[PDB]
Amino acid sequence: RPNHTIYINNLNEKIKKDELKKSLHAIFSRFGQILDILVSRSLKMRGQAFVIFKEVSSATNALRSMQGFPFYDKPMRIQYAKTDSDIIAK
RNA sequence: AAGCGCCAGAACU
RNA sequence: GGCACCAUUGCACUCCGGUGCCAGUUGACGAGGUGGGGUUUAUCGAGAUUUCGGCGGAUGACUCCCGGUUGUUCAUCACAACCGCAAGCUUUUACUUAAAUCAUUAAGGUGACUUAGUGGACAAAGGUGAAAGUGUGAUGA
Ligand SMILES: N[C@@H]1[C@@H](O)[C@H](O)[C@@H](COP(=O)(O)O)O[C@@H]1O
Ligand SMILES: [Mg+2]
Ligand SMILES: [Mg+2]
Ligand SMILES: [Mg+2]
Ligand SMILES: [Mg+2]
Repeated sequence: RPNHTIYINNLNEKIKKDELKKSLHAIFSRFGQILDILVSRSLKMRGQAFVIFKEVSSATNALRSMQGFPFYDKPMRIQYAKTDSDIIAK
């Protein structure tokens, strides 16, 4: 079911936190207001990102339009996030 | 304006 | 913090795989101190994760040398203890802005941390200027 946060994986894990953040912002801010982008390079979480849209409608067009889009040489996979970001529940 | 300077170990990022 | 490799396709919201290599960062808080040669593990305390470990300095210490003080004028020689522009020993007296830690709040840095301000303390050694005692003989004016 649709969500404010879209889950992105298959991201190039050689890209550092700061850069991948901004690049993601560069690519995804046309869909709507991005509240935060969450990114970590740990064993569990590397190659993955959470983009938190203010409006779900924006998240939907994001997932739809950028699905499989080559980014740092790898086509990204995008999913509606399992749970809400706590910052969206708050 | 000399318990002062440096930084190869160590620890920390 | 960064890079290569190995491994990882992983659904999170206080960071969080391993190895190697590079980078960065921490690494002494003040007080005190220099005649020359030598030797050597270079004085005082405050603090308390490294103020540890390594390297390099260094005014210390001991000893030798040289030049001087005191041992009641004043030379000369030894003797006893000192001094390096000070100067026997006992033995009281004030002076010699401690600084950091600690607390606190700004700036910078991705970060480890860094710089600076603010607040209040608390030393020891050595030294310096007073004060009371108790330290030579030989020869010559
Ligand atoms: N004042 C100190 C000395 O007392 C100390 O001996 C010397 C070497 O210190 P360390 O051996 O700890 O490096 O440094 C300073 O000069
Ligand atoms: Mg210092
Ligand atoms: Mg000093
Ligand atoms: Mg040391
Ligand atoms: Mg040393």
